[PDB]
Amino acid sequence: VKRTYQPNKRKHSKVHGFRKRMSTKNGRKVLARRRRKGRKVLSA
Amino acid sequence: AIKKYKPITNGRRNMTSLDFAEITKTTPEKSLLKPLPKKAGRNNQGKLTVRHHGGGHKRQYRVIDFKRNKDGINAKVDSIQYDPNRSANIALVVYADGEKRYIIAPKGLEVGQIVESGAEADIKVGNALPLQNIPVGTVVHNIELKPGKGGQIARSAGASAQVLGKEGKYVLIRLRSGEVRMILSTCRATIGQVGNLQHELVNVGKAGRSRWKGIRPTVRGSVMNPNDHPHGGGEGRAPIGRPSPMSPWGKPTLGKKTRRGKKSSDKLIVRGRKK
Amino acid sequence: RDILKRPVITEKSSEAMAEDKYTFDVDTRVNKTQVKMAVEEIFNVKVASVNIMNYKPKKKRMGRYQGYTNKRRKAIVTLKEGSDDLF
RNA sequence: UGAUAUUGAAAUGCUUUCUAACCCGCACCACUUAUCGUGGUGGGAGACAGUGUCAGGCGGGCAGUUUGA
RNA sequence: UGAGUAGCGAAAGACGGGUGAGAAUCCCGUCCACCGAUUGACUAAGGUUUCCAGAGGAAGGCUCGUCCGCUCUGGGUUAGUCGGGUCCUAAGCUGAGGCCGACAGGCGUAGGCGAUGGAUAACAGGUUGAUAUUCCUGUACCACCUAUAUCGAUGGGGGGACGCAGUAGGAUAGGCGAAGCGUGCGAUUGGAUUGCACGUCUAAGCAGUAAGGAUCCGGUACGCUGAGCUGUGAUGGGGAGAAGACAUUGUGUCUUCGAGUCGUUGAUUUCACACUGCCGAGAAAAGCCUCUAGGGUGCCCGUACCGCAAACCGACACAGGUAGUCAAGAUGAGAAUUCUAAGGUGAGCGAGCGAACUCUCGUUAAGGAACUCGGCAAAAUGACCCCGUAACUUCGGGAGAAGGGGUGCUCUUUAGGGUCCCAGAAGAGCCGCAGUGAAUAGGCCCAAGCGACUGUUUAUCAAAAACACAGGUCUCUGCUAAACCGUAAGGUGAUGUAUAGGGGCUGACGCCUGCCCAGU
RNA sequence: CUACCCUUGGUCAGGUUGAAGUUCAGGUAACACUGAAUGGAGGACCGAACCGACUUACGUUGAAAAGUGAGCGGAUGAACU
Repeated sequence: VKRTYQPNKRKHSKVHGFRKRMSTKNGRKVLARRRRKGRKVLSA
Repeated sequence: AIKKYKPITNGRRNMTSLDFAEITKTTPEKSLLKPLPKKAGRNNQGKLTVRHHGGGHKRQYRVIDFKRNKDGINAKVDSIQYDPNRSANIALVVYADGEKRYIIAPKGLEVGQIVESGAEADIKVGNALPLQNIPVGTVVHNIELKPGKGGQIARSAGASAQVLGKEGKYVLIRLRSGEVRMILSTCRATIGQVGNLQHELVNVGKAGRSRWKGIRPTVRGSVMNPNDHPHGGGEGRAPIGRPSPMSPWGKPTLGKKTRRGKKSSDKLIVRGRKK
Repeated sequence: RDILKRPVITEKSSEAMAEDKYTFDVDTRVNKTQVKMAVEEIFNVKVASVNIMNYKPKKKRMGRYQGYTNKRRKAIVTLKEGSDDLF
């Protein structure tokens, strides 16, 4: 049975990485919203 | 010519193909081929904007010249070749200076022709003259619509359109559709009909043979759900059930004209069509 | 320069090859050219060659609070004349 | 689909003509061994189209709701 | 509480000797058993220290544990040539100027990023508990640097450079049976012309080789490149069935010494998109060549380990899923079937007893579908070689129709074929209940309904008489086409042009398609 | 994960049938008809890998949030990855 999560490094960093979030305008807001919370992992 | 396939199986049972007897080289000429990538009916937004397209066999665009703009240098036809992109064949022609080009092949050609501006070496198939030099009653093809732009009308296989009288600045052309319209008189045109007249008679045989030309299946709106297509739901096989047959996007699809093709050219079109 | 940090005195993979090869922990942003010239400038030898490999930070050192060690870079040098590059 | 602005010039409000406006997913040249673009020239069309404000009509293609005891 | 109840996750273990506080469960050993187109060997993702040695037994391990993928303490990843960067570019993303837009921003040119593809110099053997074209030994190759006519582009041209299917061939790897060496010559009746087991060896550098082909440049007209394979050496080198010598079972092991390698028979799925055929007409850019305008140096990342799995995705040490390379013997069409080789494995609860009942498996008197919604399920047919074979038909088919016969071993004679190997005729005879003696591999026929056919679908109650379909017909569309996304720019349609594109219905083929335009 | 699409790679023991065409013959003014070889087509036939999910038994605090056993369909293509 093929499950929903197949791990992959390139896709993970190319969709959810810092550069991808710091690229668009609602990704800078995600970082600005995760920094305020105090999260120790902003993007990965 | 037409090959009729023998019924060795269902699927090939009532099939038919072209003979390919006029095709000489059977190999594309390098340095005139530009790569073409398939778009599968998809917009720049990446969304399926035209239906039933997609898949097929990989091809390669042949840089053909519909302008036919040379100052009167000769050209001896080399070979007639297959072209996956159009219905008509093509012809590779070498000019007497050294330049090779691809022309759309008019029917009955191996001869050698001239890209003229008048009837000096007289009118005959392959010769491409401006319209004012072309006598009334010829059958020409590959007609420009605006000067120096390139041929746009009558480019398909077994296509043609004859020149009726003139009007001092325009000419009257009766297109293959059955329309009479006025064309500017400095617009080029080649002589003759376009070969490959048997392309219409082919029975493509099976459902996977139309599938590798690039086509995809067409569901019928009557077998859809009521939010997908205006025909849509019901119980059992149901009729149209409306005042008129609709398209998938809620417009009448049988009878209603949609001619916003232009307005500035309404004054140039003399007739309707007989299609 | 001091691009060399430490000698690496281990059991076999540093003493079974100390007939000619001498192993160091070096800085983590250096070449084998930098290390090949640094050894020759410090100890006054003729270094025949040098091999380098990186080690990832292990999470082995865990007390009440779990943590990682340092990433470290280890360089083996093969001499052509001289000796005594870790005592 | 009509009025009005962009919007002019003439001759027998409606007609016909001209050209500088406005337009050309037309050709050639220069930015530039890109032509997306800008400009400049020739041609095509021309006070029409396109666009703005106002008004009438069609409009289950889409929306919000109603459908008594 | 249910209750010491259900379960303890597919399967073969038995004994001997250790260690230890404690042994079915840990270590060593002999016998037995399982997989062997895979449970064996190698690698891409993905995990990310789980790999090794010395210690440990609180928790984890569906029991035990003296043990471990668990706890503690120390270690382990080595590159000029391997895979990526310092080379190229698909699709796509991004985009200086630029176009469009209440803002945010959307689109887009030059340019750029980017592999799953193209280019690109290294091979054998040895070694450790843990690396191995990386370290070491031997033998090589490439780029640049210093000593003792050439360079030609950011430009032109050639090449690079390609689909699918079919056989015919050359050679090789691997496979096997004799001879040649090296050890054995006996259990229980027998024999000694007997039983085993090994046969080579790389790159690079030289030879020769089936086959196969009017900018000095390109285009117009009027003996050449490359090419599997073999071979001399490289190689007095390396290795090896094993053989003789040394100390504590020297268990064993360091150590030097010295041995064969020959001819033959079938034959790739590896070695040519080569040649022939076909329609569906089968990437781009650089490296490269070309023409003109003009004695040393050699960097960064990965490398351990698991990788059909107890280490990845499934919450679990979970019968599921997971791309690619290799591919032995007997039998054979064969990567099928049964038994085995190389190599691995005995599955993390057992010992009894042999009740009812449930599950999986074998047999059954006489009859035979009587059961029941319904011959569901099971049984029956099944391999090869011969005869033989109906209505119907779109002339292809139906058809493996249906229905019958043969099949082991031994010995005789006896035209074949390849170059020891493969294929046959006939006759005589032996045996049993039985001869494709096991495993495996169609039940068939007579009529009707639907759909012409192959195909597809409700990921996890439906796979069909439904969808698709080739073919028919109507209709909009003259090119900035119509239609569609955005409803701006910009796009698909289409780098197409009415024998072309969008929409509606019907649905191979054969015979046909009536009447009515009130009304919408 | 799933549905289509784009680009660029990969896989499909074996064995059997025998379309077009060609070529020899023969037959004609001729075309062009009958026979024998050669050829090797096809959403072709049988059947492992591979991809499915038709019938049934088991299970149902499942080994597992869709599986297992036994059979079953396709298996050069409108394939599968």
